[PDB]
Amino acid sequence: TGHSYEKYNNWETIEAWTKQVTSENPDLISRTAIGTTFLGNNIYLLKVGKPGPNKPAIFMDCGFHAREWISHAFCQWFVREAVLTYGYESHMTEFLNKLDFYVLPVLNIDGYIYTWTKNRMWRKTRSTNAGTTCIGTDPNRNFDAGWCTTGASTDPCDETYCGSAAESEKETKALADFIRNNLSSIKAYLTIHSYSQMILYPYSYDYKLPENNAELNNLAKAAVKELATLYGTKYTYGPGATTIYPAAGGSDDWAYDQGIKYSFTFELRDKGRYGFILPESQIQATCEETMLAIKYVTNYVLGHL
Ligand SMILES: N=C(N)Nc1cccc([C@@H](CS)C(=O)O)c1
Ligand SMILES: [Zn+2]
Repeated sequence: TGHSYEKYNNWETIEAWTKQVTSENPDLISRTAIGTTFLGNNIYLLKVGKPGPNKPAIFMDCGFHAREWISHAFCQWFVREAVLTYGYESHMTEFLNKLDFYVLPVLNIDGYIYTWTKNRMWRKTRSTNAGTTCIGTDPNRNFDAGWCTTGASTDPCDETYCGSAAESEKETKALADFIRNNLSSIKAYLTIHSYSQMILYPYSYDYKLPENNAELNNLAKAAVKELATLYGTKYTYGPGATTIYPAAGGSDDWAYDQGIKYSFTFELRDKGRYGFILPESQIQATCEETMLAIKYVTNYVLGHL
């Protein structure tokens, strides 16, 4: 163990922190398991906010992809910032009073442990595939959004394997189940990744645009403007297919298709110099600037209820 917000923490440490951060803030945090990974790890979810009746929520997950360590770190950073500024910073104070932040620290816990124990560049889950020795399904290719129709491979040996079927992975099915069971309160979906420095919105499984395309563009545009204030970090934004690439089975598209109108995929630092191996020395600056974008989007969603 040995948790730090300016260092990448292994799963043993992250799970301990989830337990500790909750015990330390009973007034603002409630911890919950929403399923288990292929290998027996508990998929924790933290409900951040001042408890109240029938509050709306914003759902944020991190750790979809094992090697994207900066995203895991961001979920942790966010949790601390939320509790230390509550009551001192008016926006965060109003956010926690009005809505609940569902923060899922790590979805792909199994693959995360693998980047720590054997392969730093692992991406997919660690599940078994019939008829092959090849391990893993790409979790952001396993959702029911034009599933496996483009930008996904049907071969288990490929890094973008779409799974045997949609929600084949316990992790994705568990995330999907949760979102389906709380659809009523969940107003926005935020999924944290790296790298590329981008804010994306639906659709990636198709070149069609969402109904609120222009609204999402204005918002993604405003958010990137916020993030840039701190250290001049430049992000690009736009619909997935044209901004990054057509890829089916993404959770952002899926959530949008559930009715969640504000759905964004965040690609954090770098642009490629360090890529997935972003120095721990950049954790704070990265998390700081990203906080401004997330809070910007939260304030918009909130003031649009
Ligand atoms: N539906 C999508 N494919 N969305 C999507 C948008 C931006 C980045 C990605 C990456 C994140 S590593 C990825 O999952 O490969 C996916
Ligand atoms: Zn990713």
